[PDB]
Amino acid sequence: EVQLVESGGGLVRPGRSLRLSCTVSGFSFDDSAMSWVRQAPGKGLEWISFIKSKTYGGTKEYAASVKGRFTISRDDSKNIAYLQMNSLKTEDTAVYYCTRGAPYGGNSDYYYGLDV
Amino acid sequence: QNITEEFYQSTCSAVSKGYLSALRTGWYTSVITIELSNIKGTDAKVKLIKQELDKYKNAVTELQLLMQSTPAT
Amino acid sequence: QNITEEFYQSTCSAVSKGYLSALRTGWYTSVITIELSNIKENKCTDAKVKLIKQELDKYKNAVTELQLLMQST
Amino acid sequence: QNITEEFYQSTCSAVSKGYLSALRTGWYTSVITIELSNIKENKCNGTDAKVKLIKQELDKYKNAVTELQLLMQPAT
Amino acid sequence: FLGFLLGVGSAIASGVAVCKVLHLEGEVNKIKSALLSTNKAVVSLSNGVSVLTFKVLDLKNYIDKQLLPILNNIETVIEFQQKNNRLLEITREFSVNAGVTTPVSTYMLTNSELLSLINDMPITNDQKKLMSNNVQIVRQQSYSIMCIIKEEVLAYVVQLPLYGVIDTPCWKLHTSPLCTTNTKEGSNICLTRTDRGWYCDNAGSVSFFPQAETCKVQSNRVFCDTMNSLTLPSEVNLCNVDIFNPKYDCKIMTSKTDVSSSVITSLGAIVSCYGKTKCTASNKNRGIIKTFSNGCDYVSNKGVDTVSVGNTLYYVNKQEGKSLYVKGEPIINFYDPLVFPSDEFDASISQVNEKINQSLAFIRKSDELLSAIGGYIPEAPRDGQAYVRKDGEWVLLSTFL
Amino acid sequence: FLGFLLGVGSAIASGVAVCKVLHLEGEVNKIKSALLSTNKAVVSLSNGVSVLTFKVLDLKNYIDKQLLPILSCSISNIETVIEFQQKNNRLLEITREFSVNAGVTTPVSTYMLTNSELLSLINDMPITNDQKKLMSNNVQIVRQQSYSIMCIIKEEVLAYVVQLPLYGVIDTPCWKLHTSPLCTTNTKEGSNICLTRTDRGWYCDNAGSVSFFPQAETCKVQSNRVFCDTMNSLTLPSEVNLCNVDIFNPKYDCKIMTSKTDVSSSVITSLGAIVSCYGKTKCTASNKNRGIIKTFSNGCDYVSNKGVDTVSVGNTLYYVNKQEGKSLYVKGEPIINFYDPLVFPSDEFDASISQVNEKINQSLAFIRKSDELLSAIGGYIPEAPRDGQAYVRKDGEWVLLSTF
Amino acid sequence: FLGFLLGVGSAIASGVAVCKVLHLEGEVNKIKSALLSTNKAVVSLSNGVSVLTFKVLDLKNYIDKQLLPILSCSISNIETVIEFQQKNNRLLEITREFSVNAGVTTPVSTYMLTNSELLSLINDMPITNDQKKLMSNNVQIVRQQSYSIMCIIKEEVLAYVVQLPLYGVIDTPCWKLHTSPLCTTNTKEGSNICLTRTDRGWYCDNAGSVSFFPQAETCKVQSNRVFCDTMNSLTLPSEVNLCNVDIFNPKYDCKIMTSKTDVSSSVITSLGAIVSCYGKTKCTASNKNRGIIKTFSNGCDYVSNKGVDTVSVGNTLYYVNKQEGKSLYVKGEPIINFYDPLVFPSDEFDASISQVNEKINQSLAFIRKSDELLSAIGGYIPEAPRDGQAYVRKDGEWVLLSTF
Ligand SMILES: *[C@@H]1O[C@H](CO)[C@@H](O)[C@H](O)[C@H]1NC(C)=O
Repeated sequence: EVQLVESGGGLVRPGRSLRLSCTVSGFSFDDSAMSWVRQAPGKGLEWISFIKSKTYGGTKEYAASVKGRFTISRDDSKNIAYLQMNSLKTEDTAVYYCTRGAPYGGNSDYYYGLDV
Repeated sequence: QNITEEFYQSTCSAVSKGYLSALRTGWYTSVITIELSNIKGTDAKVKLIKQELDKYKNAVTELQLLMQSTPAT
Repeated sequence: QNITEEFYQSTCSAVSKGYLSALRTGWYTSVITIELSNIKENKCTDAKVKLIKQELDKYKNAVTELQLLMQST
Repeated sequence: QNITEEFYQSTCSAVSKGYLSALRTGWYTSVITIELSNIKENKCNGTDAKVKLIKQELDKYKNAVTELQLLMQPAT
Repeated sequence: FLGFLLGVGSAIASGVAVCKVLHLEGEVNKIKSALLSTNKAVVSLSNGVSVLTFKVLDLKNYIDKQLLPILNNIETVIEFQQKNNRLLEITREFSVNAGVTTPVSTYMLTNSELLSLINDMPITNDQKKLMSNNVQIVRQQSYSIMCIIKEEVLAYVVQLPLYGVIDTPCWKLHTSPLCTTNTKEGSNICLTRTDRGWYCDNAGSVSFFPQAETCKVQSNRVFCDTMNSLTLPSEVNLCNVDIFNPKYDCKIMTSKTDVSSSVITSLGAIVSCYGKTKCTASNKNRGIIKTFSNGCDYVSNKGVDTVSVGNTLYYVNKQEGKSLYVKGEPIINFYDPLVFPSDEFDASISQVNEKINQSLAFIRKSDELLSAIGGYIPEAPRDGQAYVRKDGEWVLLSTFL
Repeated sequence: FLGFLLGVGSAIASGVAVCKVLHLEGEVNKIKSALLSTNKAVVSLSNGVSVLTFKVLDLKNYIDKQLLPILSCSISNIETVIEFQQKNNRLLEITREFSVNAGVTTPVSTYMLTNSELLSLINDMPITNDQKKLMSNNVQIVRQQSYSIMCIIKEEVLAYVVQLPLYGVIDTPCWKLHTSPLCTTNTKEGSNICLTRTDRGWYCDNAGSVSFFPQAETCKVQSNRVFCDTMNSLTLPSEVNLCNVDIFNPKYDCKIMTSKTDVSSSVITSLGAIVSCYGKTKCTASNKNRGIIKTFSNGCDYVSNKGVDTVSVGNTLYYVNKQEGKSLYVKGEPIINFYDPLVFPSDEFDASISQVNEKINQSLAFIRKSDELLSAIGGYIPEAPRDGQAYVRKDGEWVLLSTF
Repeated sequence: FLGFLLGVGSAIASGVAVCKVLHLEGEVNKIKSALLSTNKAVVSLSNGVSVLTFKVLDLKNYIDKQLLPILSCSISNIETVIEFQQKNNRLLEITREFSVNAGVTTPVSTYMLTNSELLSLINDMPITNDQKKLMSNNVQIVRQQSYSIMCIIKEEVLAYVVQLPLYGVIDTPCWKLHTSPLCTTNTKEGSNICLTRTDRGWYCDNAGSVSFFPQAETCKVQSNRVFCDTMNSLTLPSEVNLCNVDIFNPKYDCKIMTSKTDVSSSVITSLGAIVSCYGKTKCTASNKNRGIIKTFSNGCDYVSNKGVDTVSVGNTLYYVNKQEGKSLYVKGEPIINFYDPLVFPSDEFDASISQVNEKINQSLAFIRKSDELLSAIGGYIPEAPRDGQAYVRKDGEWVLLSTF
């Protein structure tokens, strides 16, 4: 039932732009917050981006490595979450995962982990 | 095991599904018995055994008074 | 005795007649006393003395707990 | 001690002022332990009086721990 | 049901009154000197009130006499335990119940001691007989207030009940919802008598106990408590034979919740079988002997052992007695479901009839004024010109000519 | 909540019936002769009903054999004294429990029936292995659902009835419904209207219908098993469950309770907590390590126990149950916003969704029809002057026939 | 009365959480190793929560050391048998209390925790000295507010959690409100109307607001100290107190309850007694030495306990509390006389003063609109029959247009 399917990856020249899109199906997309986490080939997990629920301002929080270059967004009308990667470097070659942040309760702006 | 719960904001209520029933539908009666004894020179021990027999006889006498009023609700 | 009962279909009710009263109308107070002994301490290491000493300890701790309980009505 | 009380005839009510509070706001949990002994069986075959008493007391102990194990095997 | 109409009383208020009297100096010495010879005595305190006094355990004449010289055989150990155990258990029962225990336990007062207190109580022989044959019930109606432990005695007051009303006729009223039996779900209306509980004749009036759970029954004797009772006129009994009597306004409770239920009575069972619920009455040998139709019906215990309503199985009481079925039209059919006040708890027959007259009043009066308040002419258009009356309208006068 | 809708039953009626049967002549001798050899037997009474019988204590074969020959007399050993005390203590404690509880005790104490004796009785009861297993694993619950009625003490034998429970419904799906007031969140005082679902309690599927228990305090819960009592139940149709997914369903009229008392409260559920935060009250949800993790806005909201340890409403601190399970939040418009506060019945206890809507239909009649009769006060005309000539209606007065 | 307005909480949720922590692997070994030297210690579990730990009974070092070597076998001392019995009796009684109450007991018995051990836990609890003093002088009340949850019996140890109360609010002013029906005193039977305040119960100042306890039977009193439980309370503003001095105050809408059941009753207060004597009921107030000193008139009146010992209403005899204090009688017009019985709503539970005033304003709206409009209006003008001719009004009659 619960599924997150990311799409839009592939080959891209250094310095251009590519938009990843995560399609959510199985739960309420507007009530939950989404996150983007990548893993470089051979390297560990690196937390990249995070967008909060519509109820909590739609606040985009990025990491230092991609701040100013990446842009997270969401389209609640169609249950989808985007990660716009601009000014891409060669270090950005990685596997990009889409996750859902789990609030400390049913609904809270404090998150304990990445559920899905 | 494998318990769920749902909250409905429209009605301000919550349902906890996933339990198993164990309803008490009827009764079963059992009779428990305690066979008694028909009991109608002071050394060291006899005083204690005598007052213990007094405890026994007073217990059976009190139970004779208690069964006097058959229970009823 | 001789107990009856009637059921009224018009009001869906039933009356169980034939009982006797035993109403509690007032109270009566009586004082029960238990005389204690003023023993300050177990002034005295064989087998029997150990039991009698800790039994006296039970007695003194009981009166101490009752003293703490008496501190309120 | 220095307790008051007032009666309001207009609303048919009475207020007893002059008490001190002692509200229970939270809980505090503590674990109490009772160390037990692993006794397999009264490995004695005698039938004198004192052993007859001590064996049945050990049986009381063992049946008590068995009932506690069955009870552990909570919420109200 | 009607337990909210009762008052609020302080139960041990009498015993505590005696309790605080013992705190005065010398008051305990009067008791200690009175019981210096015998084990039971009568003591009149400073305030003049006379009370019975009893010494149930004397550890002073044991510890100071039989136990002290050894401290200045093994049997002496056990003898001490047997003597001391009561003091421990009395302590335990107090330390949990905050000094006030009820019922009075056997450790607090044995049957011999309680029968002694009843024997020396200053009341009639009939009351002595009643209290002596029902000591378990007397214990359930008695308190044990711990008072003082003063040099050098332990003291607690046992607050015993006094039965000032004995051998007057009593009767228990059972009630159950009485609804209509239509086919639609929300179309039914329900009505239930709320005056259910115990009634006893008392001083030319009736003592009513709405919480029958507090009244204890032994044989045909009913031990109730006046503190949680109501003093009603003698005419209240009319509600059973004539619910529509004007001399007493019988209390009812209206609703629309037609649910099926059963009320086990003393000699039978009431079954309110509404909706699609299947309700039966069965015998232990024959099996099902009655399938209840929609409505409120009754079945005596004469030959019936069980009564089943829906998924509920009730065992009826197998007490011996004559049960009589009084025919009658269910009064709920006497009401029109279109004007029936359905949210009524603390209600009565006259309150429902007056809400029906009031609800009916506004409709007949609104129609008596509005029908027809249009039989009169309204105001002509308030412009500059003048308007005459033609047919049902105001015609411009300027049309002539 | 709906405990008044329940019926009234006699709990010990069956055991007392067997008791009155045991008073008959010879009835006790049948038992004494049946247990003359073994300690446990099955005996069919005069009325044919078969009941289990058990002999737990034999003071006869102790006082008459081991104690009688010594009773001029002298005791030689002390061990026999303690032995007699150990043998007699059970009878003493049973006497105490009966003399306090007027002959009927509940729960059944260990003195009345030990665990060994209780498990033996369950092993020989005429029920299934599943029922024996259930009663054997939860002897604490069986003790709490059983009574002990003292019967008779005739012919040197003591007798009391143990009324044991029969679990005729096992392993069917159950669910517990929790409710809380749902009020508006206006700023003015007393201007708010409140509505509360009253159908809260336990529900269990049973024989094509639902057994409803309104007083969930009487249902005992162990593990995922729910031991309820049909005596405190209501037999409802299955469509009652619709009230959870669609309170405005036509097939079942869901029960509510209306008021204007907007006070803040919280209902601790099995896997979380419902919080109704109204007025100036401060309601929070906190975790034992970081602290406050949510400050509730005015309204009725929910918080799962996944990562939350306490929930505080006003001056009251609740600990949520730390049971493991999945909590799902179902969005929805609070139905109290669908209502007009001017025609809202604020005195409704035993109410329902349709009962309140029909009470609204009447008020809509009372105001839109009857009260609008005020419009017909100034809209009609007074009598013209009873003078010589005729008057015509001009402006808001009668202005004669000059105009002619 | 207002107990339905309360929330629903889980009492042992905290203790059960700690209990489920003890089921984890190794936790029991941490506890067993900490108490190897002393009998009580402080242990922090895996989740970091620090809890006190106590070893109250050591049967291991008695059966294996003082009892094991003797078990050819023969007992020499008889005192050792009684010694073992005294050591084992506590475990037996603990087993009984757990096996009857299904593992959760309240109050905490002396077998579960003796007075010395309880005072030890209070002394070693990390709270203020004033809290230690309060809990130390009232151990009976602390026991009545504490639980005992049986946890596990794994790896040669027995373990149960004792859930003790924390009194975070102490020494703030409290007051108990008593209410009684206030009815009219007409001579006719059904003509009387009644009104009763529902705000009855305990009130205590707490954190700028008031903790209200509607079920005062659950609050325990020792001296002038009141031990209540916030679990069954309501957080109200301070303005609720205005209801005592001004029931018609605008800042708080005081809750009342209307009816027509004028029955006689009495409410024994802390320092006196309220008596509502209606109908032909005879209500008196008497002194144990002098006798009857007052025969109440029909209505709600008060009697102080200063010199009065009993109060009788009908066939009911109440003893008033003989606590020392001053009782003040505040006169005032009974507010039930301010109401008109023709527009008084009698079916009212869970109401308020303004809630009664709103229905009264509504009823007067329909009456002042119906009779004042129908009468002023009643004398209007009918119309002439519609006959295609225009009529003019003269001499109170319609005359056809007669002009030429
Ligand atoms: C109730 O209201 C509905 C819609 O508001 C209307 O159709 C109906 O006629 C009204 N009256 C009844 C008796 O249903």
